Amino acid sequence: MQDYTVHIVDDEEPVRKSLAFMLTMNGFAVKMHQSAEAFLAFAPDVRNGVLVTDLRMPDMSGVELLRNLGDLKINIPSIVITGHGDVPMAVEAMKAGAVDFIEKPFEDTVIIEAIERASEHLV
Repeated sequence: MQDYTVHIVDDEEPVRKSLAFMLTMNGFAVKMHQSAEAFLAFAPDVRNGVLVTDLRMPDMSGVELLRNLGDLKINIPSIVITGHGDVPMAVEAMKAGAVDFIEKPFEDTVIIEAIERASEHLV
């Protein structure tokens, strides 16, 4: 079995805990990052990790984080959680290289399947 870690970067405190705790209960290794900046600083140290973003403040959406990761010359399979009915965010996430986007609200089974799909991109 592959020992990978799901790295959750969520701006809204409560939502971050909700997703992380839910993944934790399903047996995933999970690490919560307090901010996009914190994750970027940690990114070069990531081995066998999948990234899940739920960034709402347009100051650094998941798309900008993906772009910044690209500049660091680091690739991490990423799922970008997008706003309910937000078409541009989803389109931009896929254009930026996300393995998939997930529009909110989502079922736990759906985000879990996306994360497993993204983990398949790890060597």
